[PDB]
Amino acid sequence: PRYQATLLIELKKGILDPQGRAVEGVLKDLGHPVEEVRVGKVLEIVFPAENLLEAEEKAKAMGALLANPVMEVYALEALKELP
Amino acid sequence: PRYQATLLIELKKGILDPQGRAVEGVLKDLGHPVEEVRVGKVLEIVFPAENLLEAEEKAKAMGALLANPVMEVYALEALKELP
Repeated sequence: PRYQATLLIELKKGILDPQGRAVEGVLKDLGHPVEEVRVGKVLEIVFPAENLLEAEEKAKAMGALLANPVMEVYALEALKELP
Repeated sequence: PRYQATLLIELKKGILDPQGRAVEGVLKDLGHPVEEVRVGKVLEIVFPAENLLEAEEKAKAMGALLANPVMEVYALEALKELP
């Protein structure tokens, strides 16, 4: 079957986030008070797998390839079988 | 109280995603052939609101404010109240 994995690659605590600091400014300029904005990457990956167990394994494996050890962590935010 | 919204901002289908195309290629080169990769941004936003309903409303308002109306779409992936 075909699966779609939603992976989030986000910055670890303490790692600087200039992109986020900028969005904060943008929202603040638009009357939208914000305490913090952390910008990460989201990857929607569509791929085949024999079953859900392999889907999850391949999903997490790819997530590991995407995250920088020092700066980031990955999370499999969602995983669904495509109709 | 305080809330954290997980907002995904991705390109509408039909919009060319060069980064996503580059990733598909590399995954292929690395032995992880996939069908498609779409690269977007994830924003973890900590902000204040009167209640959960108003927080949900504010979350979607920020997505609408930050996403390109013609080329992107936003999605409130999650929303939780914080201490």
